[PDB]
Amino acid sequence: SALGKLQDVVNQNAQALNTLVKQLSSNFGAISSVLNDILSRLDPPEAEV
Amino acid sequence: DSFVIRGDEVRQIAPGQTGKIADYNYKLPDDFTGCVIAWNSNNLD
Repeated sequence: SALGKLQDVVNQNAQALNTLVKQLSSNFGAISSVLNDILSRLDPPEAEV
Repeated sequence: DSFVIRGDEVRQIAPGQTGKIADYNYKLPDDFTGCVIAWNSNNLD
């Protein structure tokens, strides 16, 4: 850990991208996170919400 | 638009609703429909 600051920069960027990708799995208050599934099993007027 | 339908079909004719009349007979668009006016016409029949 001699190169602490540079490794910290790399880790911070990896952390940001990783959490950004993790947000996709989050439900966000809808019936399901995966978008094809929410499209498939509801009518378009209801699925829109 | 003028047509004659039964009381249940009156419920059926709404935007985004699904029913035998709604699926095939008559479909409302997924957009505002101005108004829907329904009254029984048994005396006229």
